[PDB]
Formats: sequence, structure tokens, C-alpha cells
Amino acid sequence: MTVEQNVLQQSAAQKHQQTFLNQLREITGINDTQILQQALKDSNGNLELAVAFLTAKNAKTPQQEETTYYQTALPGNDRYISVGSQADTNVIDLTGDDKDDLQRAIALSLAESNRAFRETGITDEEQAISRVLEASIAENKACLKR
Repeated sequence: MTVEQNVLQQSAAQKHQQTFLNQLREITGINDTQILQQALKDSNGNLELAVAFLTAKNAKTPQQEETTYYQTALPGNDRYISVGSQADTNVIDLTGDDKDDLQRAIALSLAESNRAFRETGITDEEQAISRVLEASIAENKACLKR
């Protein structure tokens, strides 16, 4: 797939800096192309030195075996900030169980009645109008010239 070859064309003198520098990426497992050539100018042809200028601390060998050089083969990212954590709203009530409304239906009527009534009820009006007619003599005995 990624054959480390193809077709070489001269460039022998350059083959030196290539290998030496290439190495720097191998021993210390460094991945900086700029800091490397820099480690060379200071090493003056010294490997463990150019290496030292890069790690200048510790260093092993089985760390990261030159596997690739593109998408860092990133075999995983990591948990970011955190979850969303939405609102846990789910209480209240859509209906609110309000059956007292009808209690208003009848109630309201209880009004149209206590307002349509006449406090009386016995309807003594009949006995009245009557006693009146007679007052003037309701009917008539000896009709007039009319």
C-alpha cells in the first residue's frame, strides 16, 4: 500500500541529512520537521545530541513505532466538555382536574331563577285583580244607555 519506495534519483549527499534527520524522528520518536533540522545544526552531525536537544530528558524505543504520518491515526478523541443536560420539566398538569366548572353551570342558573322569581310564589295577584273588578262592580246590573 504505502511502499516506502518507488524510484530514487541521485541525491546522495542529501541522502545523508535525510537519514540522520529521519533517524531523529525514529529514536526520540519526534514528529517535528522544523525542530529536527534545528537539532542537527546544534548537533553538528551528532545523533544522540540532536535527540537530546529534542527530548533533552528521557527516551526509550518501543514508544511509538513509526506506523504512519497523516491523520495521526488518532484511534480515539476523548470526552469533551460534558453532556447537554436538558430541562427535566414534566410536572404541572395539562388538565388540572377542574370539574368544578359544571358546578358553575347549575349555580349560574340558580341565579337566573333567584332573579326571575318574584319572592312571592303564591300568585296572590289573581285574588287582587278580582277584588278590584268588583270594586267598580266588576260586571254590571242595570246597563246604561251604552
